[PDB]
Amino acid sequence: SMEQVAMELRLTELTRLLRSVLDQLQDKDPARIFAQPVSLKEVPDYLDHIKHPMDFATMRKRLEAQGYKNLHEFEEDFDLIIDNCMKYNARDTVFYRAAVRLRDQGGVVLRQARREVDSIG
Repeated sequence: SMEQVAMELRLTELTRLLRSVLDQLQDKDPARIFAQPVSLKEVPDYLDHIKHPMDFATMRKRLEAQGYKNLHEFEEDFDLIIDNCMKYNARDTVFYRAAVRLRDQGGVVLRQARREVDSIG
């Protein structure tokens, strides 16, 4: 149908906007602490601590499959990255500190993304 196509164009454009958002968020992690999944070879107990792991490469896979329906779903995944880190690592670690800084810097990006998603529809 013509409607299904229109819908698919919207999703494609949302995917386009979310790709730019993801790139901006990932620039706020210059140490690449959150670039890849926590290695289960190197942290073998990780899933005993963290039930829903997340990282930027995994979000990018979902993104490119057009697997985010709305900004809320994308933000859920970004919040998992931060929140998982802040639980597994202690306050006095470079990891925790990196997550705080990513959260703080990311807020600005996400604030305008929400306005753009609402605005453009």
